[PDB]
Amino acid sequence: VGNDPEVQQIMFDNLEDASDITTQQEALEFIGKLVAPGQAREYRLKRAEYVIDNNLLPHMGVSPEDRIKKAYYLGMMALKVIELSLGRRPEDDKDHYANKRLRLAGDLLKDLFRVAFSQLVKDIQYQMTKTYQRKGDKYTFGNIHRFIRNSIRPDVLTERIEHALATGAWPGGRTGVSQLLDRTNYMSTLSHLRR
Amino acid sequence: KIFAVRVTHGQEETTAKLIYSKVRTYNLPIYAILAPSRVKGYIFVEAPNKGVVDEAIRGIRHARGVLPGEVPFKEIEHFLE
Amino acid sequence: EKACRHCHYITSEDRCPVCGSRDLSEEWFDLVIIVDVENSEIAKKIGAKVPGKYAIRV
Amino acid sequence: ITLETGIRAEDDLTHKLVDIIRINNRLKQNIEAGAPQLIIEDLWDLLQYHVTTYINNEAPGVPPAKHKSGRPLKTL
Amino acid sequence: MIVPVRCFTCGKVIGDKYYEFKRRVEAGEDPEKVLDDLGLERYCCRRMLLSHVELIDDIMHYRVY
Amino acid sequence: TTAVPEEEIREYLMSLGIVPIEVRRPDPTLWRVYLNGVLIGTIEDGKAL
Amino acid sequence: VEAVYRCFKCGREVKLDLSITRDLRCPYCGSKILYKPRPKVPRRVKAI
Amino acid sequence: DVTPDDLWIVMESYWQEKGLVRQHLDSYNAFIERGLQEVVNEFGGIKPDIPDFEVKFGKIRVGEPEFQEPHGQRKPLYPMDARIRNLTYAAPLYLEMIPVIKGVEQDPVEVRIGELPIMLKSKVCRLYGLSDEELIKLG
Ligand SMILES: [Zn+2]
Ligand SMILES: [Zn+2]
Ligand SMILES: [Zn+2]
Repeated sequence: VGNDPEVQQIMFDNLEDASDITTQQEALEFIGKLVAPGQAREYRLKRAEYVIDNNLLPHMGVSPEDRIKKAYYLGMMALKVIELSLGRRPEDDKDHYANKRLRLAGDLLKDLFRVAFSQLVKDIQYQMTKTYQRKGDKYTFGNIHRFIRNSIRPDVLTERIEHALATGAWPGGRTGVSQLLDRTNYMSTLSHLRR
Repeated sequence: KIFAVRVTHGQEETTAKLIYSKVRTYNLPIYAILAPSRVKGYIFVEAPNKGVVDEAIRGIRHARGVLPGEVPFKEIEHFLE
Repeated sequence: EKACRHCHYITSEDRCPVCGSRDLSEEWFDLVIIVDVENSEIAKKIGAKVPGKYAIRV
Repeated sequence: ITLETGIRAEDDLTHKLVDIIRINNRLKQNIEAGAPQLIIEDLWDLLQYHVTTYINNEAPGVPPAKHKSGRPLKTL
Repeated sequence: MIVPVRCFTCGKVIGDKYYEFKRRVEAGEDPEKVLDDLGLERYCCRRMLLSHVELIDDIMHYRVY
Repeated sequence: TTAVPEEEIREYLMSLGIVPIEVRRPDPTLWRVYLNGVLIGTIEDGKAL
Repeated sequence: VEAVYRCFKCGREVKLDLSITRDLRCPYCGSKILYKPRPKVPRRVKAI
Repeated sequence: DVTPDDLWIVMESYWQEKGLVRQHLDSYNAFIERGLQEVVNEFGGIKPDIPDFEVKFGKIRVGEPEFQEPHGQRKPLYPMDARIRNLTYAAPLYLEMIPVIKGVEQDPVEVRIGELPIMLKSKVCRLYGLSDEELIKLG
């Protein structure tokens, strides 16, 4: 968390209040109780470790080895909170531009391609599983090229991308991102291209 | 310990094959699969517990969820005879 | 895909894997499969001994 | 509404009624067929959910039913 | 898209004087002296020649039959 | 702006004399260095950097 | 019902019967866009 | 010492060299160059539920703005053609499938995974790099 004497005093208070927990496994089981009530011990343990892996600051990674840097980031966040508590720093002022970032066409298109490609890979896997189940095995292994080629469904990707761009309804709840281009005159079109 | 899993109306037969192929990939401990035609959109899974069912039902198509509880074997004989 | 009139075992080929005869009724309206006979108690209930797929009332 | 493409655009209430009738028919068939208790309970809960969405699709504590396009249906 | 025939306000015909004005003003001659030479006293006419833009020449490239 | 590769920037910043955060704690005598919002190390002088 | 048309790109004479035509295209260039030419009857316009 | 007119002389060069829609063009070009490969690498590859079989992703690329004629074949497409015909100005996407059998790769196969709409006047668009007398002839 830090080295400041008041910071370490507050942390001593918090640690005294947190002497109930003993080891990491007890904390994992406690979170498992939090996330999966009524389930088996192992199930809660595993699915709470999953939450720790990929719901607590995923931008640090999702590997089980990423514990220490995530802990350091959380400690710095806590230090910021307590520093604000002591008046050592002012508010964030989120209206400031440093906290604002524009979502350009490329980033949004990347997100749309991500969701569409996820759907596409699910459909492809389903198709190959069906083909292996129903045709057989020697067919698929005899001609891998055909078995891969005639199982892709490009229309699944094309329809979703085209519909998302046309309607303006975006995956993740975003709406109105894509608008009809205004062509009344020169100024209207150019102004619409910069909004 | 028999469990019952809910599927879409018209693809229970295909979902049975999908489960039968899926069990090999990770070597799941599933003992048998029963999908009678007297129940629409429901299949029966033989598993030691709920967790293995949840793991084996993750990515298979047309499957929505597994009904909580363990259906007694005494209510099944007149389906498999 | 067919199923034997007697074995009730659904066959994906012309020859039944358990019976030599290619007799195949195909009337497997029901469908039951077993992964491991040694542990599945349904197979013990029906008396089957070979892993795979089976029918009931062909 | 007969859509300009020549395909009947059913009202939301009609679609919800179709779902309700389908669930009711499945429940009747399962009851007549001696289905397991858990299956009957699940079908009963599904019918209750369909009815409560048909009466009020914005009822607290339920996920609202959605159209084919993904929009929420409008009900009574 | 092409030079108007008469000044919108007074009605004097100035349709023939646009090209002459453009050429002489391009050559280097003072625009006010060129306008006074052409006889456009009232500024209502001078506005029409000074502010006009020739736009027929870039729409002719698209034909409709 | 458009993003440049992050790893090259991180390596360049590391080569300028930053010690990794894993090495020493954020002593108030030491400046903190953030790269796109994530702490990456600490330097003795910020203005020089 | 035979009628004349003008191609979009090359602007040349294309004579085709749309009612029975299945592959609408200019013969000279693969363009599928054609104009319907203006009729030759005189037309009256008020000079307002 | 410089004057505001001298600063204006420098200022107009910025618009002359960059334009007014750089925010869209640069972002789309960066997307086409790297984002597709990044998203493909994120998934890694297909893992079908088939014994001893797996598919690994390779490279991805964008072709040219085309259109698959129903009673015909693929032909070049232009923005004015697409506007009138109510088509979608898009280009096919090609992706490499690497079959993995017994944990061993072999010769890849390239398949078409779909069509990606093309931003006008981007580096993959047909109108890019053309002169005024060519744009005029293209409508
Ligand atoms: Zn047999
Ligand atoms: Zn005048
Ligand atoms: Zn032509």
